[PDB]
This record gives sequence, structure tokens and C-alpha cells, in this order.
Amino acid sequence: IIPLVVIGAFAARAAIGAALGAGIELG
Amino acid sequence: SAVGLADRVSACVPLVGK
Amino acid sequence: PVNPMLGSKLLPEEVDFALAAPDTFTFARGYLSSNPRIGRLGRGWWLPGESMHLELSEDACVLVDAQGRRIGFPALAPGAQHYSGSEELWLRRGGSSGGEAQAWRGRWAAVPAELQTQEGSVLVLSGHSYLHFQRCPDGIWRLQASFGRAGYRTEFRWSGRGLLTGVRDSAGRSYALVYQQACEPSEGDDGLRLFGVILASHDGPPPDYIDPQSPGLDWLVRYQFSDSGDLIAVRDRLGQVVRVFAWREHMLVAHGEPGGLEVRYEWDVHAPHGRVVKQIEAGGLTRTFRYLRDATEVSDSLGRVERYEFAGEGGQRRWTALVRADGSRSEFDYDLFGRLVAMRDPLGRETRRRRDGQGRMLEEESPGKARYRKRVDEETGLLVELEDAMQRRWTFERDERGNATTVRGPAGSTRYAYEDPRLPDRPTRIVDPRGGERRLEWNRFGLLAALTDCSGQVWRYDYDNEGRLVASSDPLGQLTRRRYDPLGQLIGLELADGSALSYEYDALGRQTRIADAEGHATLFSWGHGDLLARVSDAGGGELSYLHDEAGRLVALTNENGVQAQFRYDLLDRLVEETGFDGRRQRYRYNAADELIAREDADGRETTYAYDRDGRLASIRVPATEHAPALVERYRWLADGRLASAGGADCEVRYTYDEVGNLRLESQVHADGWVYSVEHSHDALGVRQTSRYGDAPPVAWLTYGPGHLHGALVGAVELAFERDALHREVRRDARRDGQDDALFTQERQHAPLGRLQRSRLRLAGGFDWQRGYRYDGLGQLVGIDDNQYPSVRYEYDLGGRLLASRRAGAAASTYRYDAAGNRLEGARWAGNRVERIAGNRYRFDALGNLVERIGADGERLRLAYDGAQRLVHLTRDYADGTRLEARYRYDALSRRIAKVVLRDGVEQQVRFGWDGDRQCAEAFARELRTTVHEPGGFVPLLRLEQACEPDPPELLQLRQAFAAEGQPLPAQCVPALGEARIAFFHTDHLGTPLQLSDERGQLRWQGVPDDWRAVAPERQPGAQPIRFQGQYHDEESGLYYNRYRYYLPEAGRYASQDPLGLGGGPNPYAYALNAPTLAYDPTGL
Repeated sequence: IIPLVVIGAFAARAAIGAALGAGIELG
Repeated sequence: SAVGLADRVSACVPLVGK
Repeated sequence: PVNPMLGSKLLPEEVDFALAAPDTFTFARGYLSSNPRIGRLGRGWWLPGESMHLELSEDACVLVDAQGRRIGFPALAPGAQHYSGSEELWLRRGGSSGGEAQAWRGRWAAVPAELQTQEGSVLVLSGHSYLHFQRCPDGIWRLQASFGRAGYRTEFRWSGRGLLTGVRDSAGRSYALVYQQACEPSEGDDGLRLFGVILASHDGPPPDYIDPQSPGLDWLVRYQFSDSGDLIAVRDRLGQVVRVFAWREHMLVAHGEPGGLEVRYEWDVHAPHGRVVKQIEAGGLTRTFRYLRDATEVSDSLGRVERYEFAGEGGQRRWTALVRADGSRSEFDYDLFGRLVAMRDPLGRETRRRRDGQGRMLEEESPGKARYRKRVDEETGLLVELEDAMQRRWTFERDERGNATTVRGPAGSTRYAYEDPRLPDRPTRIVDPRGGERRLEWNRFGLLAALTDCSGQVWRYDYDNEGRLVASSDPLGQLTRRRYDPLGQLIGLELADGSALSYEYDALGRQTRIADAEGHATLFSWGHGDLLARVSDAGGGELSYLHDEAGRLVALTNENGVQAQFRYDLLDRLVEETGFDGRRQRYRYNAADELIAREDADGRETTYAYDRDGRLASIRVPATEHAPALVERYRWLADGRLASAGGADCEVRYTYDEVGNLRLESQVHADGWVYSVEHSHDALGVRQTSRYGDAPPVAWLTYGPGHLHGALVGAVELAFERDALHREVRRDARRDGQDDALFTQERQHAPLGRLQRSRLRLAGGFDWQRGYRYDGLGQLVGIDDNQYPSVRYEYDLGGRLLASRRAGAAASTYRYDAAGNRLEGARWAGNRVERIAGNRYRFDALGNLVERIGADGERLRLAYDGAQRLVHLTRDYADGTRLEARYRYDALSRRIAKVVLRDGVEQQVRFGWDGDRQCAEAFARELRTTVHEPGGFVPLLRLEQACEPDPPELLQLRQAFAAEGQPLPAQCVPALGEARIAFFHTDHLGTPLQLSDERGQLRWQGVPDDWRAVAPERQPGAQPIRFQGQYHDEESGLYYNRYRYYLPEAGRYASQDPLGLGGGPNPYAYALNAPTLAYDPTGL
């Protein structure tokens, strides 16, 4: 997709796997 | 077959709605 | 939900609380209307302790299920066993029939020895959990403990009147249950109801007496009851009500939550045998149920009617067929035990399940005849042998407790050790097939406390009293802390670099805000349930979502206020999609919900075909004005791996080894040119050697789980040094015959893996020191460089690059609209930027760029096929000079050739590929091989070989070996010259900025640029790699990504994203409009 190597706002595993809103809309 | 046969089928499936 | 076969209302188990433990004690409650037993939550509810009931008589044994289903067995003599094939339940009573007592073996070895000789004890084995029922002095069998095969016991404590007063889970916590008189006693009901559960203590014995009215208690859950004893409210760990129920004669007629969900029910008769006749959902669908002799028709508020068909009576009734809203009919077949053995989709494809023995299943057969055998031990009932569709077998060896000590797969054997006395099922030592050994440590909650990898680096984890992760330590000692509210929701995430995230939730537990320490946050608005309604980012942009009664997204509004429409058929399948620019696509499906046709905005229809397993088999791309109709055929292996991808111009064949690793990938072009990439793998499926066509083989030196520490190409050896996090910190290159290293590249990393400093020292004297600066968001806000001018970056609140200020130069300011479209110098509705950088852009009906006119008069025409792939372009310069280029692609949309016609002279360049990475550029008299770093698109080194066209007999030999899927022998290689090796020296993003030869000198140097990735140069063919995965086309000036073409002068792609809305709201945006932070390697 669009990997953000430096930015950890959304590409970081901790920052994206801990978001319930973004982790529940996937399916 | 006759051993451990319930008198009613489980309601797990199918399910409709919420 | 409502079970149309029976007409009853079922509420599946809802976990009120589940504190972490080796065997977590989940306090799950469920409701079934047909259940007539009046429990501690009213009629129809089941709770822990009162879920499963056991009755033993002199003539029969009855095991009442959680749902109240009476499973009948013959008389259970002491020591006897009973198996329920239909229910997969094992019952064994303790004691002996009179003979010599023997220790229980097989599936009964996990029970304690004292329980085996107790005549008044019965063990129930439901799956992997053992239930201990003990007969009490009043003659009622009630659950005493629920232990697994590892011995984690969940004691249940009963008192007088048969009340479950206390529960002690496997982690030592003590739970106290409080009962109060809620209604007057009647027949079959004493009136006592469970008014809540108290976490009495976390360790040690529970207090002897607990006063329910005493303040300061820890109420994990609380319940409210009406005057009739029906459960009307459920309260969370706090005082907040989270569930509300309404009852008519002890029948659930309305359930929901405060806000969010509200469902009402209507019954033909208010009794346990009554059936739901109408299910009204607030803001959703109202369903009406009509019950026939052997079918149930479920009408809908949208007019859809679904028919559920069933056969049999009593407990043997099974759901046999399903006729959907459009008449599609799915059928199910059952064996004599009621287990599912066949399943036919609406197209007629049948999935079989052959069962044998007491394991209930041994083989499943796909419609494409793909068998997944699964052998289970006859005595212990545990998995022993597993075989997939390619006849690859996994063999499990187990110890006395059923723990898989060794797992023997197609690639070596993995060995497990269980050396923790407290937790005999947690592995404390894992040895991979390659031989690397990992060590694990566990705490009293059964959670991972320390992980030591193969290299000896230790990851540590910390938990609170309730088993929630609150601190993580990496091998470098960087802490990642977490904060939780009493409800257990994550409200704070402090990262290793000091950046802290804070989360907010509504009453329903849905996430509503994600904020940083800076202050700017993203807001979430929700509609009904988990249906997102609005997302507002830090920059003020909003994505509004509109849903219909069926919960289907019918409109999407982007930041510019432009709507994208969606339409659906009776099966909730997208049949029409209008984009933000008016591009309308229509879809067609067969009976099995498979996309078989897709009409696009220009009226051209693409038809799809599938094999028996549902995988894509062929795509019939329609003919366009500049390309003929083409058929792309795909063939798959039984396990789902791609075997071939045929097209009109290329035939890609994939060959796999006995393990499934991609061993050979051969690409045979239509004109006979063959390019093959061969790999060798270790026991972990990590590439060890790679041969890219006729280039010299590349040997990868890896340790542990594939961490690269060396590379060998020809006479050149690369060496990598890594830190405790296995991040590269030093890189060397040495050539045989030279004492000194060709270059040394040292790197320093920020706590979150961000590159902080880098220093490159070539042997020729080129010194490149680069220092990186980041802000609180992790955005690169500055680069200190001694070879190139230092640059300072500015970003808006939305994360887009606003300006870049090189030292001693004018700033390059960029302006965007709401949606993220660059504005030269209001908005671009439809996301089609028709004027930027002094150029006029013209798009076709499908959004592809078909015309670019510059200020000087330069004209660039683009032509596409029916797959939206650029197949022909014409470029006219201001000097009245023309240029024509044609491109060829394989079935995977990878550009395999480039034919550029200029002044009547035709030059052809062929490209070889290694998966998604382009690794060859076959010119007329030169083969240029690019080797990328493993597992990424960062170029590592380049190989150049002088070559000549292959003789006709050699081409036939190459095609022969390609057909059989075997690599060409090294003795038949052509007369290629000695390979010249050059090394890529990339920046933080993997964009090559320098190119060094075998003597440490510089061959190519590129000045960094914001959107072009490199300042324009006279000869872009000397080094065509820009960004990651982009190839600079010299003839047109476009950057070829994997799937699309990128406009360097516009900072956007020339065509819409093939993924559509899946890629993002803007189909043309590149790298989130932050080319200094992100990249698109596959162009998606």
C-alpha cells in the first residue's frame, strides 16, 4: 500500500494495532 | 446413533438479524 | 438473533468480564427463548456454574446443555464411558465396576487421580475442557471444577440452597457472587437472582464475609431485575448500564443498549415453545417470519424473501437448504449423526467432508478436488498428522499432557520444550528447523513475560493485576507503556520516543478520538452499530459515510464535499459504483456471488471466469481503439499458489519446491525471449542464493529468521552489521584482490526505527554525512547534508508536504485543496488535476491521462488498453521532432518490454521481474541486472554485462527448460561478458542518490528533489530508478510504478488506482502527498 517508514502515526504496528476504531472496521 | 442424542437441535445455526 | 429453523430467539454468550489467567474464567451469559429453566438471571439465561446440568438415574443419564437441550445417555455405571457422536461429548463416571482399579489413560489421563476412584464424580469432556460434576448430599450433580488438559483448575464453590457463592480461577483470583430476593417464589423458582459479581481478591484466600452494601467493593458486573424477576439491566465494572431488556410473560420482546442498538420482537404465543413472528430493528431491517411445515420464509422490510429449508424432527432436524432473495439455492447434507458432510453452493459446486472414527472428521474435499486430510489419535483424541492439498504432511509428537513436543513438517522439525512447573502447557524453549532456539518466560497469568530470540536478544513484557500489558521493553531497553481505564479500554499509549497517544470512547465502547501530545486529533462519529458515519482528521477534512437500512454504504463524501454513489442488489452485492469524478462502473455476478462482468465508464465490459475452487481463471479484457481484445489466463495449484499466468505477450510459470517456496519463476515472451529467476531456500523459507537470468548468482548470508549479514556477488562481498533490534548499522563492500573496503556506510537510528544519522565513505574520497531531524509527529522536518544543500520541510496538519527550503535557494511551496489535489500558484472536484506546473492535462472517461500539453507546445498522447495499462504513447517536441513508444505487459500487469520508435529507428528494451521487483533491463547489447535488498524494493547493487542476441537453437533450449520448470544449466549460458558491479547508495527512503563502481569511485550522482526524487538530468537512462519501485522512462518522462505511471511534475499518478476506493479516497494521490516520508513501491 503506502508504507510510512519514518512516520509512526499510522504505519507503526503499535499505533495501528491498538486503534479499536481502525481495528474493527476491517471486518 | 441413539446414544447421546439431544431432544432438540442447537440454535447456533442458522441465525437471522440481530 | 432469531433461529428460523426453530423460531426461537438466541442471545449468544456475552462476556461480562474475563480477567487474564492460564485458563481464563470468562463470565459469559446467554439467552435462549426455548429454554424453560429459570436460572439466576431469570428464565432462559445460562451462567457459569449453571450452564451445563447432569442428572443420573438408575435407568438413564441425561446431560442438559447450556441451551437446555436434554442429551440422553444410557445408564452410566461407575467407571463407564459414554460418547455422544452428535454432540462430541465424552462422559465418564468415577470409580470401578468391581475389578482392579487402573489409572485412566488416553483422553482421561488429565483428570486428577483422586477423582477417578470417586463413584459420586462424573467427568464431562467437551472439546478440550473437562467438567467435574460431583453428587451432593441432596442428590444434585453440580459443577465443582473446570480444568483443562494442562491442569488449570477453576474451582466452583457452592453453599446451602445450591447457590454458586464463589469462584476461584486458575490465576488465584477469588470471585464472590451476591444473590438477593428479586421476586416472590413460585413453582420452579425460589426468587433469588444474581445481583452482581465481586472480585473478592487477587491472591490468597477470599475474605470470610463480604457485605454487599459496604462501599469500596470491586463489582465486575451488576444486574437489575424487574418485579417479576426478569433481567432488565446489565451494568459494567462502573455504574453505567450497558444492556437493557424488556419482557412479556418472561419472553424477551426488546433488547438493546443505551444508544446504538435497539431490537424488538413479537411472538405468536408468549411461551418457551413460542416463535418469533417479527423482528423490528431500530434504524435497520424489520423481518417477518412465516413458518411452514418444512421451511421458514423470512420476509424483509426491503421486500426480500429468504427461504430456509430443513428436514427431520426432534433433535435430528437439520438445516438442509437456503433459497436466497434472488432464488439462489444452497444445499447441505448430513450424516447419521447430524454432522455436516456436504455443501453445494448455488452454482452446484460441492464441498465434501469424509468423517471416520471418533474424531468426527478426517478429510475435507474442495470442489476442485483439494483434500485436507486431518488424522487424530484414536485414544487421546488429539491431532497427530495433518496433510494439505499438496500432500505435504505435518506430524505431531506429544507428551503425556498432550503438548506437541516436536512438529515434523515438510521442512525440518520444530521442537518444543515445556519446562515451567506452574504452566505445563506453555512452551519455554522453541527450536526452529534451522536450529535457532528461542526461550520464553511466562508469569502467573499465563502470559508471555520475556522472549529471547535466536540471537540472545530479550524482549520483556509487564502486566498489571488483571493481566493487561502495561510495559514492553525491547532489547535496547526502550519502553512502550500503556494505560487503561477501569473498563479495560486503552486510553493511553506512550511510545519509546516520548510521543504519547490518548484515546477516547463513547458509552458503547466505540473509539471516538485519537489524539497526540501536540493536541491535534482525529475524530470518529458512529451511526448504528459499528457503521462509521464521519471521520475528521487533524487538518479539518471530513469523510462522511451514508448507510441504508441494510447497513450498506450508499454514499461517500470526501473532503471536497463530492459524493460517491453505490448501489446494491437483493444479495447486498455492489452492482453499480459512481466515483467522485462521475466514473460509473457496473458489476454482474453469477449465482455464487462471483464477479463475472464489470462494465466501465466507457461502455467496455470485462468478463471474468473462475475454476472449481473459486480462483480467478481468465480475464477477457475488451478491445480498445489502440489495443486488441486480450485474454489473460491463470492456473493455480491445489493449495492456492499461482502456477502460471498466461497472456498474449508473455507466459509466466512458477515452480515451487517440496515445501512451497518459489524455486523458479520463468517468463517466456511471445517472441521467444526467456528470463528466469531461480532461488534456493533454507529450512525457514529464506532465500539463500538467487540467480537473476544470466547474471552471476547472488549468495545471501543470513542468520536467525532471515536477518541479512552478508552478500556474495562475483568477486564482491558485502557485510552488514546489525544492532540488538536487527537493524542495519554498518555496511561494507570488499573486492577480491583489494585490501581496503570499497565503501563503509554507518547508520544511527531513532527510538522508533527512524534513521537519525548516516555516513558514507567511498574509497575514492567521497564522504557523505547526512543528519535527520524529526518533529513530534515523526515527520522529517529537516536534513543536514554536506554533499547536497540542507533542506527544511514543512507539513500541514493533514500530513501533506507544504514547503521545502533548500539552503541558499528559493522555497518550493505546495498548495492543496481539501481532497489533496495540488493547486498551482479553488478545488479540483473529481480529483482530476487538469492544470498544474504550466501543463494542461486531458483525461478520458475512465480517468486515465490521455493528453498533456506543455507551455512550450510539447504534446504527450497516451493510449491504454481495456485493463487501463499504457500500451502506446506519442510525444511531440517544440522542435518538431516526434517519438513513439509501445509497451508490453504480462498477465500480472508487469511491463515486460518497451519499444521506442525515434527517427525511424526502433530500439527495444525487455524487462525481467522477480515477483513485484523489476530485476533486469535487457538492452540490445547489454544486460543490466538490479539486485534489491531482500524483502523490499530498496536497490542494493547493479550488474552490467555485455551481451549479444541468443542464437535460434539456444532460445529453443531455454523454452524447453522453461516448460518443464527447471533452471537452465550453467553449461549452456551465452557468451556474456564479465559483469561490472555497481552499488546503490540510497537515502532514508531507498531512493538512489549515488552509484559507486568496483574501485570506490562515483559513477552516477543525483541531486535530491521533492516529487521527482532526483533533479532532472541530461541522461535519465544512466540511472532510471527513482523512489521505490519506480522506473524513469527516458522517452516520456513518466515514472513507471508497478501498476500505474507517476507524473513527477504533478506529484500524482496518470491513472486511477486499480484498487478503487480500497486504496484511498483520492485515486491519484501518491505517498499521501508526503513524498519525503512515504512511498508506493507497487503503485497502489
